[PDB]
Amino acid sequence: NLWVTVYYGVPVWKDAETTLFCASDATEKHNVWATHACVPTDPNPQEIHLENVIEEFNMWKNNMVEQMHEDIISLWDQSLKPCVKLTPLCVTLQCTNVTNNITDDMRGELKNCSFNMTTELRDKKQKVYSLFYRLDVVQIKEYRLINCNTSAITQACPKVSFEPIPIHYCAPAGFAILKCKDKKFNGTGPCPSVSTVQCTHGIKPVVSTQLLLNGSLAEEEVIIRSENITNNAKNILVQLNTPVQINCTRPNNNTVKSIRIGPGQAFYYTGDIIGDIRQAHCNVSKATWNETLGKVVKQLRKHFGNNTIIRFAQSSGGDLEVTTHSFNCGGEFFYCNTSGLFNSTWISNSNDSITLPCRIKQIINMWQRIGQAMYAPPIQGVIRCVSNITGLILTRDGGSTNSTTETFRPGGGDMRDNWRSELYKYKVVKIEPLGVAPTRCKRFLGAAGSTMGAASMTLTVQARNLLSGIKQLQARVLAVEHYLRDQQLLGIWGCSGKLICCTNVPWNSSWSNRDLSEIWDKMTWLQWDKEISNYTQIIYGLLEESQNQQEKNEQDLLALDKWASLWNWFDITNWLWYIK
Amino acid sequence: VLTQSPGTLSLSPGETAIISCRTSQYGSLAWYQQRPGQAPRLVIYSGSTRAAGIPDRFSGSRWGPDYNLTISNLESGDFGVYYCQQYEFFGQGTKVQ
Amino acid sequence: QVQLVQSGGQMKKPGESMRISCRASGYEFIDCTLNWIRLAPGKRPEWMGWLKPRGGAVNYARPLQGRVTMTRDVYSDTAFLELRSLTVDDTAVYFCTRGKNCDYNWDFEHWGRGTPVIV
Amino acid sequence: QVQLVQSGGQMKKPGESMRISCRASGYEFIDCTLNWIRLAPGKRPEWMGWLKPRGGAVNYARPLQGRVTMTRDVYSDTAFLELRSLTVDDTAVYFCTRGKNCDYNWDFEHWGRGTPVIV
Ligand SMILES: *[C@@H]1O[C@H](CO)[C@@H](O[C@@H]2O[C@H](CO)[C@@H](O[C@@H]3O[C@H](CO[C@H]4O[C@H](CO[C@H]5O[C@H](CO)[C@@H](O)[C@H](O)[C@@H]5O)[C@@H](O)[C@H](O)[C@@H]4O[C@H]4O[C@H](CO)[C@@H](O)[C@H](O)[C@@H]4O)[C@@H](O)[C@H](O[C@H]4O[C@H](CO)[C@@H](O)[C@H](O)[C@@H]4O)[C@@H]3O)[C@H](O)[C@H]2NC(C)=O)[C@H](O)[C@H]1NC(C)=O
Ligand SMILES: *[C@@H]1O[C@H](CO)[C@@H](O[C@@H]2O[C@H](CO)[C@@H](O[C@@H]3O[C@H](CO[C@H]4O[C@H](CO)[C@@H](O)[C@H](O)[C@@H]4O)[C@@H](O)[C@H](O[C@H]4O[C@H](CO)[C@@H](O)[C@H](O)[C@@H]4O)[C@@H]3O)[C@H](O)[C@H]2NC(C)=O)[C@H](O)[C@H]1NC(C)=O
Ligand SMILES: *[C@@H]1O[C@H](CO)[C@@H](O[C@@H]2O[C@H](CO)[C@@H](O[C@@H]3O[C@H](CO[C@H]4O[C@H](CO)[C@@H](O)[C@H](O)[C@@H]4O)[C@@H](O)[C@H](O)[C@@H]3O)[C@H](O)[C@H]2NC(C)=O)[C@H](O)[C@H]1NC(C)=O
Ligand SMILES: *[C@@H]1O[C@H](CO)[C@@H](O[C@@H]2O[C@H](CO)[C@@H](O)[C@H](O)[C@H]2NC(C)=O)[C@H](O)[C@H]1NC(C)=O
Ligand SMILES: *[C@@H]1O[C@H](CO)[C@@H](O[C@@H]2O[C@H](CO)[C@@H](O)[C@H](O)[C@H]2NC(C)=O)[C@H](O)[C@H]1NC(C)=O
Ligand SMILES: *[C@@H]1O[C@H](CO)[C@@H](O[C@@H]2O[C@H](CO)[C@@H](O)[C@H](O)[C@H]2NC(C)=O)[C@H](O)[C@H]1NC(C)=O
Ligand SMILES: *[C@@H]1O[C@H](CO)[C@@H](O)[C@H](O)[C@H]1NC(C)=O
Ligand SMILES: *[C@@H]1O[C@H](CO)[C@@H](O)[C@H](O)[C@H]1NC(C)=O
Ligand SMILES: *[C@@H]1O[C@H](CO)[C@@H](O)[C@H](O)[C@H]1NC(C)=O
Ligand SMILES: *[C@@H]1O[C@H](CO)[C@@H](O)[C@H](O)[C@H]1NC(C)=O
Ligand SMILES: *[C@@H]1O[C@H](CO)[C@@H](O)[C@H](O)[C@H]1NC(C)=O
Ligand SMILES: *[C@@H]1O[C@H](CO)[C@@H](O)[C@H](O)[C@H]1NC(C)=O
Ligand SMILES: *[C@@H]1O[C@H](CO)[C@@H](O)[C@H](O)[C@H]1NC(C)=O
Repeated sequence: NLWVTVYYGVPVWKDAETTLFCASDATEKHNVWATHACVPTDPNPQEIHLENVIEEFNMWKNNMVEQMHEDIISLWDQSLKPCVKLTPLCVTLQCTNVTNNITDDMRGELKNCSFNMTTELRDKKQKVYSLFYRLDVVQIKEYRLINCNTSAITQACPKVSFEPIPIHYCAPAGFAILKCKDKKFNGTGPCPSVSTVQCTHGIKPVVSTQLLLNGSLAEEEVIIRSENITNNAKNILVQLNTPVQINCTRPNNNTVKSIRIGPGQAFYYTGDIIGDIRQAHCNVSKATWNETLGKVVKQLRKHFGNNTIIRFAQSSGGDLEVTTHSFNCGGEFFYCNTSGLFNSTWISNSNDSITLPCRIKQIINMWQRIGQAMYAPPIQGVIRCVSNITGLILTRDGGSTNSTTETFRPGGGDMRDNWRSELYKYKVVKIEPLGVAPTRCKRFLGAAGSTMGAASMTLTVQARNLLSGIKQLQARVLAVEHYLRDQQLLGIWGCSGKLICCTNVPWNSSWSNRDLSEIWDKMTWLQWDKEISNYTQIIYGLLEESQNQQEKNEQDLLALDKWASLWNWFDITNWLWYIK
Repeated sequence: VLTQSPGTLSLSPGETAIISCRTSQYGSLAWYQQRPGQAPRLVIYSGSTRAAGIPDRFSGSRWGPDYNLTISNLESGDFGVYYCQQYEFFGQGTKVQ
Repeated sequence: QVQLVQSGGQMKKPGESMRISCRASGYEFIDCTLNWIRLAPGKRPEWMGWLKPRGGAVNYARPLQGRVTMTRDVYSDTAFLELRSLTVDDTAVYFCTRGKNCDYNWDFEHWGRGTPVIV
Repeated sequence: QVQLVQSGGQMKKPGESMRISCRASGYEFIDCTLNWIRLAPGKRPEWMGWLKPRGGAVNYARPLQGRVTMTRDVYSDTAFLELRSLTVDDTAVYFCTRGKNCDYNWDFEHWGRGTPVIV
């Protein structure tokens, strides 16, 4: 004879999305990428491994990536908003080729580009000579700026840097982030080993289009991530085992000067170039890249036919962001031509650097929004970077009929792929603490894979985590509302007290009987919740009716006034005179 | 990579049309209709799911790496050319007459 | 409400280049792909390529690489298909298409009027 | 990081005036008091004064009152120490100093390079 019992806090998961808040480890640093709305990080104090749990991870549909895209866009816009506008600078420029002193070819396509401009006093004007890159300037020799006819240009504030700073994403109270620690996790499937972690592993916001930079590296081998790799539209993300070191630089002294375009507004421009005019370049070691492409070819050959000829090639077309590797170095935006590193062909089976040309634009329209642009101020002196090419993004040229050759090209344009490469492991799971089980009474997040009864001994800890700008307030208010809903349901069932509560409702055979022997011995709470999920509303309603309405009526004023010596008069009759 | 049969299907009004499609790849198969002189329009996707505005008359179901399009009680708005589609790959098309 | 409007009626002789514009409306132009389809009488349909207008990323069908270009204007929501080195086998109706949704783009519910091209 | 940078090496005669700049960087210049210290062999360290470069408030030491002025340029983040009627006994090395934190002023943690002045 087993009847229903109600447990509060049993560990179970619902995959609902939610707003995840900041966690950034702690004056110069405050200028860049930090809104100081972000709490200091605890030193990874709670990483509770969960033993013998199989959770379905799908990197491709997780709300954390979209939330991070919105958050990084908002961070960028907030940084740009209190900075000088360059609407005064949309003027007619008389541009001339940079002075080589003879007819020598101009390198980088720098253009002298004088203009009239304004000053602090409204009446006066000040002729200004400023070298502008040709990609920034468009003809109308009369010349104008590229984005004048479409979008207003907001200068980045001069002191502000853009260097990536790690951001840890931590779920609110009532939701717990689950990390998949499995090596060789291709991103979409069951994860053999799961852990509960409060905060993600300090994801770095780094913006790079073709080749991911400074990301996290795989442990064992290259991993090829793609949903339906047969599909052409879906990008193939590649996580590399070994970093490939890219050494990038602009070799120009770049003498910078400033003018005041208005009251409290300043404009920073390239006054002059002291040294020789030289192209920007990025070096990648040829042997390292050859080995990396060999490893990537092996992992790609696994998915397609083993006989297939895998050929790489330059990007077919698009905007300069898509067509070329984009990235910032020391505050200067580089667009580097990757055709040198992707034109090999691999047929079925040293100390020289592949030098990639690079062109630098000052006017950046990143995130590909309509109607917005930013002027990156020039940076004085020679700039260098030593990035690690930790990941690649590829797309397969499709439409071929038969033939063993597969053409892979660099791809991009959508920056969600960059953050998918780092947030692949993480999932957000809601905690639905309430649960109902059979038992013969008849009156954080650890041990999830542990069988029932083991959970109850630690039950309290889950009940402790619950209950702990506009979206954060909404998150907290919804956490409070969820807690009040759970407590109200617990009270309506008669279980005002938390923890174990026993209730007289007979365990119907219809409610997924299951034999009522292994249920409690050999089985964990999650598989139970999978079983009884459909019947839960009926159980809740029957609990409310049986041990709340009937219990109220049989413990209403009944027994409140108990004086009955002549009780059961319709039986006192039955042996009143019958004895006689 | 994929094909469909029969090439031409000569039926009268009120009869049921059956068109088979053989695929050599895993991937959801959609069926399109082309009225002569108009742009083609999707009639079903995912093998058996109908597009918006398509009547119950159109349906399809099959097992293995084959697909079937069944069209009961042919009407005047039928008698187009019917195309298989997999991941950016089409069949030669069946003309219903 | 999703609408794709094509300019057409062009006639070209072998060796000439050709351009088709496709104006898209009724939905956010940026976030959803476009595909180009070539339907000829008596031939199998040929898929020509896809274009992601957010970054303008383009994927051409392998038989037509080196001949086809696709570009786009986002301030006037237009997609331009340029085809070079026309031959007699390029006579067909050219369609600009978009999937049912922007996650699985191959379910082309939405098609343009169709641009006949005769060579 | 906190840095104070001075310009020095001034060579003056008796009776002339002198000006020493002190550029502050790293910390918010307008949220922390500066002090000016004088060091020399033989004689004790001497405090010249403190400067609060928000309101520009200044406090001078009694031996130097009427001879020493302090100014602040909040847009260049530059304090200035001007000394009049410079004489032989003012030959010394001058420091621009800041406390360890902006709550207690006399824990001079951040010192500049130093400004020699030879009369
Ligand atoms: C890209 O994304 C697509 C989806 O868009 C993914 O395609 C799907 O892939 C999965 C596998 O990942 C496919 O499931 C497998 O399909 C096999 C066949 O399933 C179809 O046929 C069976 C009947 O087959 C019997 O008869 C065959 C012919 O005699 C015989 O070969 C076979 O052995 C069987 O005897 C149907 O029951 C089933 O519903 C399915 O139907 C297909 O065709 C109909 C046509 O109307 C269509 O509606 C369906 O959508 C589908 O196209 C089969 O080999 C395999 O079975 C394996 O698993 C089962 C587990 O139960 C196990 O019992 C068995 O022993 C095998 O181990 C499995 O079911 C799925 O069908 C694909 N769906 C589509 C729409 O294409 C694709 O995987 C993905 N690519 C990548 C790389 O991720
Ligand atoms: C992937 O990750 C790599 C490795 O970290 C990054 O490479 C770093 O790049 C940044 C700039 O992008 C470098 O930091 C800058 O270095 C310059 C040199 O520093 C001088 O001063 C410091 C003082 O501590 C000395 O240690 C050093 O020897 C030099 O004398 C400076 O130009 C920068 O500081 C100046 O500008 C910044 C504005 O950002 C101000 O905050 C400073 O006050 C100052 O004015 C800055 O320090 C860094 O050194 C590089 N790391 C290396 C070589 O290991 C890649 O950028 C990253 N890739 C991508 C694509 O993001
Ligand atoms: C794609 O990979 C291909 C296979 O490696 C590369 O193709 C090779 O590219 C070279 C360089 O152009 C072709 O020409 C060779 O070049 C030199 C002579 O070049 C001289 O002139 C150039 C002027 O630009 C100058 O820069 C050089 O320093 C030299 O002074 C000779 O060694 C050869 O005879 C030859 O002509 C090769 O022909 C070509 N090989 C093949 C098999 O096609 C291609 O460069 C790669 N693309 C990218 C973008 O990296
Ligand atoms: C702003 O100006 C640019 C540059 O003129 C316009 O873009 C096109 O630029 C190409 C470059 O080859 C020219 O061939 C085209 O003629 C330009 N288009 C037009 C309509 O002239 C861009 O379209 C302009 N922006 C707006 C909103 O009109
Ligand atoms: C851009 O052109 C201006 C005007 O020709 C150059 O400015 C001149 O530079 C020379 C050499 O330094 C000076 O002697 C002249 O006095 C400057 N002229 C004016 C009107 O200021 C400028 O150098 C050019 N830009 C370069 C070389 O980058
Ligand atoms: C990136 O650099 C490569 C270097 O080869 C460029 O490739 C050339 O592209 C033009 C464009 O038509 C061709 O005419 C040349 O024949 C190509 N050269 C080779 C060796 O294939 C490529 O155009 C550059 N990309 C960009 C966006 O500037
Ligand atoms: C500048 O150089 C270009 C080649 O890049 C040349 O065509 C043009 O005529 C030059 N213009 C001037 C004004 O010298
Ligand atoms: C600047 O303004 C003056 C006003 O007289 C005008 O004559 C001149 O052409 C302008 N200069 C340039 C370089 O546009
Ligand atoms: C690899 O990804 C495929 C889809 O491409 C998925 O079906 C499969 O489960 C994954 N394999 C794992 C996690 O071992
Ligand atoms: C740029 O020129 C200045 C001129 O004073 C020089 O001091 C400096 O070293 C130069 N920069 C480089 C990177 O050589
Ligand atoms: C990049 O520069 C580092 C020093 O910063 C050097 O050790 C390394 O070999 C260089 N790598 C390449 C590929 O040039
Ligand atoms: C180096 O590159 C060549 C040409 O692409 C290739 O054949 C060879 O296998 C590569 N060697 C490696 C990966 O050791
Ligand atoms: C680049 O790679 C080296 C070698 O693995 C590694 O030690 C270093 O930390 C990497 N750099 C960054 C910025 O992660």
